[PDB]
Amino acid sequence: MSSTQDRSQLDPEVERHTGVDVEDVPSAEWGWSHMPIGVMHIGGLLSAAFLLVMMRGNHVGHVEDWFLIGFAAVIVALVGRNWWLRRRGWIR
Amino acid sequence: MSTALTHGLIGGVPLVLFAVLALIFLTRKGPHPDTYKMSDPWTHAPILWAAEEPREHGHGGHGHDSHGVVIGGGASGKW
Amino acid sequence: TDVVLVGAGIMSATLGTLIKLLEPNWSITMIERLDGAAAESSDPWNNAGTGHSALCELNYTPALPDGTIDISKAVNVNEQFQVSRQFWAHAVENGVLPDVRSFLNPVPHVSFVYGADNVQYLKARYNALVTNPLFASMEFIDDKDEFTRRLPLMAEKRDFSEPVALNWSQHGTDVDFGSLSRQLIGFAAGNGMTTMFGHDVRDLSKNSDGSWTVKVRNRRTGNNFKINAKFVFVGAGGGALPLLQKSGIPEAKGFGGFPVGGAFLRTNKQHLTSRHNAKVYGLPPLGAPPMSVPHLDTRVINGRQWLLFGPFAGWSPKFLKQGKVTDLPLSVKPNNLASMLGVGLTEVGLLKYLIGQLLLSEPARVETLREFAPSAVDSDWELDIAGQRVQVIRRKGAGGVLEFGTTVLAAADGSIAGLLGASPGASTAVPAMLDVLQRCFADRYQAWTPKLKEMVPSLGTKLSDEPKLFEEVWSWGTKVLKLDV
Amino acid sequence: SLQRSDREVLEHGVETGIIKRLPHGAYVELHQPLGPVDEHGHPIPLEYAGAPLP
Amino acid sequence: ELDLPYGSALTSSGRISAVTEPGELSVHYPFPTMDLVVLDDALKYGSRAAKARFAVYIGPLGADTAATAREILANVPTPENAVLLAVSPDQRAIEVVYGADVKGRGIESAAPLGVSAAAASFKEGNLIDGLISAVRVMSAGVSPA
Amino acid sequence: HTIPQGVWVAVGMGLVFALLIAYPFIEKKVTGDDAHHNLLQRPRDVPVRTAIGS
Ligand SMILES: CC(C)=CCC/C(C)=C/CC/C(C)=C/CC/C(C)=C/CC/C(C)=C\CC/C(C)=C/CC/C(C)=C/CC/C(C)=C/CC/C(C)=C/CC1=C(C)C(=O)c2ccccc2C1=O
Ligand SMILES: CC(C)=CCC/C(C)=C/CC/C(C)=C/CC/C(C)=C/CC/C(C)=C\CC/C(C)=C/CC/C(C)=C/CC/C(C)=C/CC/C(C)=C/CC1=C(C)C(=O)c2ccccc2C1=O
Ligand SMILES: CCCCCCCCCCCCCCCC(=O)O[C@H](COC(=O)CCCCCCC[C@@H](C)CCCCCCCCC)COP(=O)(O)O[C@H]1[C@H](O)[C@H](O)[C@H](O)[C@@H](O)[C@@H]1O
Ligand SMILES: CCCCCCCC/C=C\CCCCCCCC(=O)OC[C@H](COP(=O)(O)OCCN)OC(=O)CCCCCCCCCCCCCCC
Ligand SMILES: CCCCCCCC/C=C\CCCCCCCC(=O)OC[C@H](COP(=O)(O)OCCN)OC(=O)CCCCCCCCCCCCCCC
Repeated sequence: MSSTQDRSQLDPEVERHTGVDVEDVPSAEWGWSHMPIGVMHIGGLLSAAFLLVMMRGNHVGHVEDWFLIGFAAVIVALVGRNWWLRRRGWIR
Repeated sequence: MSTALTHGLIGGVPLVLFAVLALIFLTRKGPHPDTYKMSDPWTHAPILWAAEEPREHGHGGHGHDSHGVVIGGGASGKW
Repeated sequence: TDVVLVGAGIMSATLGTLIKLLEPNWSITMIERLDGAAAESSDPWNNAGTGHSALCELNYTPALPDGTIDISKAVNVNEQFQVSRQFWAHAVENGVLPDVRSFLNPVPHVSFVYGADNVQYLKARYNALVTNPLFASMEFIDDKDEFTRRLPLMAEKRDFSEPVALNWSQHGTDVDFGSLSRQLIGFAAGNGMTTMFGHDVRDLSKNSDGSWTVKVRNRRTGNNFKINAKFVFVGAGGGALPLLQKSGIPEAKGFGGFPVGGAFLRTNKQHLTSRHNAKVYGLPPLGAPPMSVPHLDTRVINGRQWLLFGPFAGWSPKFLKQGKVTDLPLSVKPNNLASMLGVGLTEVGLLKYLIGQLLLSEPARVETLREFAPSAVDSDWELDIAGQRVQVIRRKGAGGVLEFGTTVLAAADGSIAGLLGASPGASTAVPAMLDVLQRCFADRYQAWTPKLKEMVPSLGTKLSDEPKLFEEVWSWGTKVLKLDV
Repeated sequence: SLQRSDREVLEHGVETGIIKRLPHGAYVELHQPLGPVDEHGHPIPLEYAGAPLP
Repeated sequence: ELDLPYGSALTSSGRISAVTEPGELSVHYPFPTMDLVVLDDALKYGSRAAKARFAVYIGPLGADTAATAREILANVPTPENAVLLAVSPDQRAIEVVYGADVKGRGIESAAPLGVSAAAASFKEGNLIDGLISAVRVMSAGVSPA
Repeated sequence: HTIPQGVWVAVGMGLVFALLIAYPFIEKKVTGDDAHHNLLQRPRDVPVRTAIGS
């Protein structure tokens, strides 16, 4: 009871009509809420590529290369799953 | 004994058994009703589906009242 | 089926209705890749809706080297719009178009200029046009108080020490081609046209009997099937070029496509929309293509007033808004490669213009709007991505040239036609579909002529040369289309 | 999810101790609305205003 | 009044505590789970743009099809802004109805388009695909309030 | 010639500082918001920026 409701008029300025919606991100209008999926897909692919490329180096070790392979493989698998699901409309 | 034979056995017998059991079980008719054919009569009870898409005032049922059907058009078709 | 219509835009909607009125017993199948009608180039957000009567379009009235104004293009485009208007009036009276105000609205058409030389040009343009019956009601306005009264948004914070002028045409229109397409398709479907939404035409192959095998894919199920058609119309927007290339017809050989996107600034803020009630076209910037004339338009979309400013030129390798990034690369063929490479060498001015428009920030787009409305504030405007258009690349000698017109491509035997290009496009859908009917059904066209003249009383007559017939069809069409209300 | 928590607090009130309803064995957390309460028990949901909620 | 043929009982409150035999299901919808998921995806977020509750009624709507469509729309939770597409294959009939708030938003123009898509898909022989296509077309046509 | 591994870290530091200095302009170019903002926004209310900062 000892609390007063808040009235806020923040200055707005993309108009959010495209991208994310309040049902998905409740505070979409209040700040940057949408990162294009292409950005994250390409970022994951480049992270996997960097992990694979680190195999080429001055290390006589081999478990290091195998760890890089595994992490790059799971990253690529996640990116591929996301891309495939969004291509099919989030199915399976 | 026959290192290659043992490796192949441990790697294959599980696979062969999995294939056999999948053929036995995954190839059985499921409990999901078969898809309704257009030719067949519609036997299932009426199915009304709604989006639950927008916000509905408050979740509380009371206070909603019955403002009215307030129709807003129509359409028709015959396949 | 007797007829296949590929795409559910204004062209296929117009042709499907015309054929259905002429030949009620013909089987027509409309095939649309999207889940609804007019959801691409005919969508009200994907085009300017101008109801293109050549009233405001300064690029149709070039100054000649002697200082006279050539009006020939303006006259021809106005006559083509009057043909479309007559068909719409007949379609309203015959219950084909039951809701006139959802697709057609009275909105003044206005040419706007600033600076002394452009005011002199606009006065010379006025003097040339008003001699023709189709433009006789045009007004010339160079008075500040009259400018301020008619365009209060464009007058606010305007420096009038630089001279301004208008050509005002009171009897312009705004056209929702999306509503118009849906009504025409609705009529044709209610009369037994089959509609196939979510279905993509994959291939076109001519049969030994002269008919067409149309290869269709359901996009929801992935299933492929075939339809046999006596006639095929390819109204698929930018998707028409790849289908006409697949049909293997000689007439489609050597055609390339250049995809041009557009964007508009838009607003529905009542304090702006209540202060601007016209379609206002400026001069094209030096070296701008004829379709990139900046304009500030009143639009009526779903019964709501909007202002749209643009088009800003965009680029995408897609041939449709819901197209593929592979559309442009896959459109390159050994027989059109020379034409496509030639355009980069022949159209350097256009390429420079397109690059400049692509580099514009959102504030820089609102800065171009301040040339029309000096009081414009950035936060009142949002960017909307318009329709994708494919400009035709035709072979010219060793190179290619861009065609900015609407090109009706028909096979020599009339068994297939398709539409390529960009403007005036939707406003001339009726005369373009009459050209399709004449070229593709020459054996029937003479028998259809009486019924075509019932739909378009001026069919085969120049309205410029017949002022009485113009006034009759104008008065009838005004009343029936409610354009006096 | 913090946004979702804020919205749930806005539309249902703050959470409190559980109460067993008189006639039947329903359990209800016995929330406390942060704004005007409808004629019945459930409150009128408030709109997020960019400020922390109790 | 009578509960389900077996195992369902009215509880202390209004809710009916129902049971199903161990081997069988509850929904019993005669459609694949994946196609039901696709239709739900449509109705849920492909209609979010419309901001109008999109509803589908596969049941049989007999007698005056229009009026039965009107009252099944009335049965929708928020008929004020709702668009109900009803298909009766026992009668090979489609009927679309709209709420008063859903007016002038392109819904009326989209009505023939959605019905045509549904009819085309049905004559092809896919009830669910036609329902999805109609929902997509109508949602694209309808503009948010 | 030789390009030792030190240049990699030097360029990395250069990129770190350039991005840190130019973030507000990067953020405004990306999102599009040039409105005069005097009211802060809770980090939860801006998921993408709080995610990037995290
Ligand atoms: C960092 C940020 C908000 C970035 C915004 C995005 C942006 C514009 C990035 C541009 C540049 C790039 C490429 C950045 C990525 C890497 C990076 C940040 C490089 C520059 C590094 C730099 C000069 C400054 C980063 C400073 C920063 C905000 C650090 C986190 C500090 C905060 C707020 C901590 C929470 C406050 C708090 C109660 C702390 C005490 C609790 C503890 C112990 C936290 C953990 C902890 C910390 C944080 C230590 O620093 C540390 C150092 C040495 C030994 C141990 C610790 C340790 O245990
Ligand atoms: C994309 C987009 C929208 C962009 C927005 C546009 C934008 C950038 C707008 C902002 C405009 C800007 C930034 C304007 C300039 C502002 C400015 C400098 C104002 C003057 C400030 C003032 C009053 C006095 C000057 C203060 C000052 C020194 C400022 C610069 C601070 C910086 C960036 C220092 C970087 C130092 C540095 C590492 C330079 C590289 C040179 C190298 C490699 C030296 C070698 C080197 C040395 C010497 C080490 O000590 C060292 C120690 C540990 C690890 C490695 C190294 C190392 O590699
Ligand atoms: C900030 C920390 C969080 C990091 C997040 C990133 C998570 C990804 C971690 C990647 C792990 C990579 C591990 C592999 C690395 C690798 O390649 O090296 C190997 C060593 O393998 C290993 O143990 C692998 C151990 C992996 C466990 C990783 C645990 C993650 C922890 C750190 C997470 C907790 C974080 C706490 C957060 C605290 C918050 C603070 C606020 C071999 O060395 P070596 O020893 O020479 O082996 C020789 C033989 O090979 C050779 O035959 C034989 O002859 C011998 O010579 C033998 O020596
Ligand atoms: C689930 C997987 C389950 C995998 C579990 C396997 C665990 C067994 C590992 C070690 C056992 C102790 C042996 C210790 C000695 C190593 C054996 C050997 O000698 O194998 C031959 C060469 C090196 O020859 P080197 O003479 O060692 O000398 C070298 C330079 N002088 O490596 C090879 O090709 C063969 C590769 C040998 C080990 C590599 C394992 C690393 C990580 C695997 C994937 C991580 C995935 C991360 C996912 C995010
Ligand atoms: C530790 C972590 C590393 C440190 C992290 C700090 C560095 C800054 C962080 C992230 C930058 C990338 C952000 C994501 C950029 C988004 C890309 C896009 O696809 O553009 C979409 C936008 C929305 O437009 P919308 O009308 O809302 O339409 C919705 C469409 N779905 O468009 C635009 O206005 C903008 C287009 C061009 C943006 C260019 C931004 C980068 C400039 C160069 C600076 C270097 C960047 C370094 C990257 C690490």
